[PDB]
Amino acid sequence: TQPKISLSLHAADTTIMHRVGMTGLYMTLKRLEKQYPLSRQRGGHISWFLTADTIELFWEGSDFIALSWLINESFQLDDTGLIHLVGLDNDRIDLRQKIHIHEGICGVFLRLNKFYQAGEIINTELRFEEKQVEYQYKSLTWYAHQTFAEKLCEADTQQLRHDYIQITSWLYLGGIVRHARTQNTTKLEEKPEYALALLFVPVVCHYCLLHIPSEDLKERKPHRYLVVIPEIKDFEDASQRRWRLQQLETKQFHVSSLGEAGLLYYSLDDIQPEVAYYQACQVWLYEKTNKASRQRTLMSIEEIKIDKNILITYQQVQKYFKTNYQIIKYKQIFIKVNPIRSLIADNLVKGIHWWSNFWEKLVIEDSKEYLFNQLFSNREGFIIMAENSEEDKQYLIFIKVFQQAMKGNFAKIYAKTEEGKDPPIKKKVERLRAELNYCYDELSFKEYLSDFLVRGGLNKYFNEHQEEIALLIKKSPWQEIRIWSLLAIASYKP
Amino acid sequence: MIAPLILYLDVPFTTFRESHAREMGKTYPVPPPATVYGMLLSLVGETNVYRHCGVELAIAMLSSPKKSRILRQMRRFKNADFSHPENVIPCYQEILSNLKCLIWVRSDEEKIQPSLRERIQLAFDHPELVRRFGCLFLGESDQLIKTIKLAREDYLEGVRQWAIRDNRGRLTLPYWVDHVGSRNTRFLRYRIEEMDRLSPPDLAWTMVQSPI
Amino acid sequence: PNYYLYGTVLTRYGLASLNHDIRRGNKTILQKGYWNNGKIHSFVGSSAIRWALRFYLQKQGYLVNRVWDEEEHINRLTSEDFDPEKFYDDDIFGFALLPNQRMGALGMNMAVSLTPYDGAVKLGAKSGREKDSTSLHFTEYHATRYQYYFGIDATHLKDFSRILPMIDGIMNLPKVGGSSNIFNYPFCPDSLVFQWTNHFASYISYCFEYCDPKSKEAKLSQEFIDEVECGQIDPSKLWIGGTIVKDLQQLDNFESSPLNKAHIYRNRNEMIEALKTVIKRDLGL
Amino acid sequence: PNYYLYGTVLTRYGLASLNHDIRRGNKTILQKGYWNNGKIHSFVGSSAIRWALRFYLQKQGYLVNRVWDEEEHINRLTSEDFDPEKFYDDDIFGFALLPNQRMGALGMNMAVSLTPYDGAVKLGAKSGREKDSTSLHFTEYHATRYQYYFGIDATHLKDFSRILPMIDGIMNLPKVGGSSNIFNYPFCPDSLVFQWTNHFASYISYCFEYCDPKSKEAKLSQEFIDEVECGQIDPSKLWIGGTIVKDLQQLDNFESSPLNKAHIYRNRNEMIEALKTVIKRDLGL
Repeated sequence: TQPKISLSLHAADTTIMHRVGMTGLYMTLKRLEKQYPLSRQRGGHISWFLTADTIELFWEGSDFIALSWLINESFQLDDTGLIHLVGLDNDRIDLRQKIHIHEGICGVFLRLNKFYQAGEIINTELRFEEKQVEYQYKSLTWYAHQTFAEKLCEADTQQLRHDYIQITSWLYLGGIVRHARTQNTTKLEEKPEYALALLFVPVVCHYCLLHIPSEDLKERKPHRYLVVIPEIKDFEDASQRRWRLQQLETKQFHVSSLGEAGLLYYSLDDIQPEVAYYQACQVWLYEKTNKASRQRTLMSIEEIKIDKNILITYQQVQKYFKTNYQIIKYKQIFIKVNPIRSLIADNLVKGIHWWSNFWEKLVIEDSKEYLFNQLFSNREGFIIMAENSEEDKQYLIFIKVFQQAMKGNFAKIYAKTEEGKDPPIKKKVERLRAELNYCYDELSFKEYLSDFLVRGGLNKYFNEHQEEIALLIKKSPWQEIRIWSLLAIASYKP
Repeated sequence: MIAPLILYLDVPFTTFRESHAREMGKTYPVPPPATVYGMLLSLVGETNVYRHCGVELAIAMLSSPKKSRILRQMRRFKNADFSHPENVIPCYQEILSNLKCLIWVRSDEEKIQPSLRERIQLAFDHPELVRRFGCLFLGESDQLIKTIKLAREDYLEGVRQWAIRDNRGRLTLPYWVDHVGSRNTRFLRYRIEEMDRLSPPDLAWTMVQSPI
Repeated sequence: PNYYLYGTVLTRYGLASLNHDIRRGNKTILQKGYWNNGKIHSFVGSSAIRWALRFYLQKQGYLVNRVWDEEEHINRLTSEDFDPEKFYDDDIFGFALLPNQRMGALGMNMAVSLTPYDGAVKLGAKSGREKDSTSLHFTEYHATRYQYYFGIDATHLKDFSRILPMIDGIMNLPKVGGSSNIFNYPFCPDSLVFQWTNHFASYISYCFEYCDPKSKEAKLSQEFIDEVECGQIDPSKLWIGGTIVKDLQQLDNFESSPLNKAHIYRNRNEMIEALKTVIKRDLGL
Repeated sequence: PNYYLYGTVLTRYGLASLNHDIRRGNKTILQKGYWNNGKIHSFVGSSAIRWALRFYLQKQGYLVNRVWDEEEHINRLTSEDFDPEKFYDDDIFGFALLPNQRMGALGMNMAVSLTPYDGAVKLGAKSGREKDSTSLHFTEYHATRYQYYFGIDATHLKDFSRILPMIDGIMNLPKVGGSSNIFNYPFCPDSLVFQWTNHFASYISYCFEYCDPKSKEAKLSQEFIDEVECGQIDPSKLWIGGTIVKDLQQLDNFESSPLNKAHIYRNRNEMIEALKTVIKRDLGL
């Protein structure tokens, strides 16, 4: 029959949020036909025709009852008070991820209590490794999503309105009224179908928790919420992607950068070498302005465009570099994110070399060795990427030169070592690190480096690349040469 | 058919924060047709907005700018008292730096003489004759324009990034802006395609009309 | 007959942490963004300099509708119905309301550090045997020169005589909002590029450029000189003053270049007097 | 009117380690950053000199809201409510407890090192054969003259007579926070460039330069002298005293340059007395 509601991704007036709401409509109707395949089970005898990029609606009788049934079935609340969105497959989602998504949605969409009424704070002690950490969350009772149907349809005729409808920030993120004194007039307006899309946006977007590296996670529980909103190219592709991303563990969702969350949203995407892969998504950062802030405010929006090379590099980093340490304490499941992974990811998104300044972060900045230990755990990975770096070549040759020189020095010590006595190779290595760290200017450090190279003996590598290594020593700032010498000492493996 | 007038644009800082982004000063990558149309009206000293409906505008983006965020204690009309602290709110606004672009103006669809192209040309031949006010700016009032001059298609003799109307594009630029709310705002979906042409492809001629 | 006055002004070399942005528990990040060649430069908001000019106008007579209560650190408004014919601030910076509005007769871009920003910070632990929180603060600072560009339509002014106090204010800019307690950074001009023309477009927006990281030479950008030599941006309307005059006079062939026939003075006050005389003669003050 | 006092001060030559930043490993790095010519210079923070001025005001017997218990190494508040009318430190340095806040008359900048920092370090070790983890350590030091810039607003002072003790404190600055045990660096001035004008524009910020990259010479910068030549920065409002007076008097054609008709005194106390007399005459004290 004729469409009372018509929605197409190809429509010009739509924005990204309208498209993601359209995808939410697509998936919730898919889950509904999975739950209610037969027409008469569907309230108001609604009938949906779904295509790759079009969602098509027909029903019988007055609209009000039909959209009321649709809304009531779409958004629900379980006994525990957590959110229940039929678009997402709650059956195979565990309770921890349900708490995660519910907390996110009340923290970003239902930020205001004028739209929702909460229940009692429900605390449950979930068991991990013989530790019953008490998850404490505020249960809900009602929210404006369940009853937007009254605003969508006309009061007198119980039918969809034929004019623009004023919307609010809970429907469209970022759509606050700047001037409260002009609340009646300066309010965002939209057509009813786009209003329904803005109703159903929350299902598609995932939610992640951000941890400030400067802030000790022990002294600061995470409260910043990152909302990942993906650009829509096809309904089925987005649905499959979201259902795949449902599999991930909550400890993955805790990230240290917006780009990390964006890459995680596309981590489970299939890679096809014949198909040119390209995916785009938006990351919306929500954070309390101050300590006593009642509700979160949108503090950053950043676009991520991921191609094939960036994604495979990110998978390589994930493989080589260690995962998060799920520290668990008194109801305190802290998550230790590796800063390096994020640093690389950031540089990747920037398109700049991953090795922008790892050492700076690993040692200079990381005196505590929080990620320096990760360096120790992932030093090979660092080298791997450095190997990829062609410019590193010269420094790699210098690494081999210094390793040969220290091999010669250790051979000299072995010759000096008396029979029966244990040679202090560990003590000599510690002395090498201390002496290199002692060097305070270019002249002294170059003195020590040249003297050590001479004491090493005949070096094959320094003979083969005489001019290149000589020019590298002459040109490079002595701090850099010291850094790579320390890396050579740390990377020595006979 | 008379060659369409071409203007060279160079703005150090600009921000075309999108409409629905009222909580954040997050901006479009490209100047929207509505903002360009308004700036052209300001250049020709045309206060009325309905005078030059129908003019077709095409934008060629010479270099992709960088997006940067800045903090501002923007003032809002929340409380009746001006001195009340509720008026001042700290929020972030994104800016585009070193924006260089070329604009094609095709005023043949205009039904009122003289057309916008003729007015812009006459303004550029005789700067002293044109009477207007204010300082020419793109986006926010404080974001002045470094260089707007009459130029040919060969001014950079380089490679151009055009804004093309695509029904499956990413950007949603408005060509008519309703400042009060969002009723009369009209959107078109665009894309940035890297093509080596000195003349705009058809679609590029975004033609401004009243929302009715 | 429209008349405008555009100007690119470069400040001195000093240590500055002027504007800042939202902190991260530790560190008070000076806001920054990309610039020429993509290098990150520290910025100073346009509203900061407009606030500085408003404070200058209020500090020396020149009736202001938007008075700044120094004791309370708040902005009180004398007359809710803005009267640009009387108040200097409504005449220049304009106002907004729910008659209805008035576009400000002054537009200035945000100030830009002439040199790219490098990671620099300042430890800030407060003295005392007891070491509680709110200690070890970090203040990101920058040792560069700041260059900002402004433009005024003198015709749009309700009182044409109000251009001169703005000139004195820009010359004697009191203070851009910043950590004067830790980083007292003066904002008085050190080299000016003014142009008083009836043309709407002035191609002198950002002419001071040196890059060459961690340096203070601050040569005139090559593109500005090429634009001057081209034939446009008429040298007769140009006004060059400050320390850059020395480098211009040390340039080879400068005695024959078209830049020679531009109004050029080493002394800043002589520049200001000559420009003010020209403006007063042209506007009939 | 609106009188302000600006000055750039140079210290004597000696070994200084006054601003150790967050140390790494065993070496106590003193804070450093880039400056003129791109060479790393050592910085002493302005908060340290503000603390030194606070301590001077406390010691001389003035009220001072914040009392510093030397034996306890703790800071106490005489009254929880800041009263700039009664307390000198609240009047001058300002406050923010979080009325509530004051702008603060004294605005001071960082103390830069006139000579670039080579990287000299000093080893210290605990005596005795019994050696533990805390046995040996490295402390970074610098042999330099330090230079900082400050600016105060005479009108902004709640009591105008408070400008005299601050000048006396600057000329008699107590110890600036550092390591006095092993690097006792006196911060007493030995060459001043003071400006006391009604306009705000200041062109004396960091007007000192080194003759040789590693030397104790401390000649006046070329830019400052050239700007005095050109016509701005009126010599009648200039106040130069200290060791630089000898170098200025040994310059050629000094009797003809505008520097001749500026207030120059070999003895710093005489120049301070003259400037104090001028200030007391100007502000009716």
